[PDB]
Amino acid sequence: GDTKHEVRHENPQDEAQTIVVNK
Amino acid sequence: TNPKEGQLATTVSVKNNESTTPVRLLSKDTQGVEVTDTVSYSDLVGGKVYELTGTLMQIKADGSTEAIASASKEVTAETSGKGTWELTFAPQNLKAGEKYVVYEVAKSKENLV
Repeated sequence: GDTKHEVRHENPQDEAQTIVVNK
Repeated sequence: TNPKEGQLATTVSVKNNESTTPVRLLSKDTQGVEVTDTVSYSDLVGGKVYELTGTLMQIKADGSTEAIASASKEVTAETSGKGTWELTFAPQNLKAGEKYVVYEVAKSKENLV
């Protein structure tokens, strides 16, 4: 091989990955 | 290894907050927040070492992001290629009425392609 194994999860709408601040 | 192989599922949590998907903070609970991100991974090359980088993004109303924090860790995939990693960000002051999202990238230490 000539390169690295790259797995990304970059979803700006993933609710599981989201913090919402009130006020 | 097939370059297309691999899945990361991520669940963000905040210390002493029970909410999830999404985490909800009162405006009063925004100073020095300890954000964890739980990385469920599958179809990684079993027993191989990865550079896991998480990025805490502020997501603006127009859908653009700005990175406010990042954490990187040398991890090892379970021999089955499925497992879990945890990542925690340095304490962060968050802003009232703002929305944040976590990205995750796993790169193998070795060249497996």
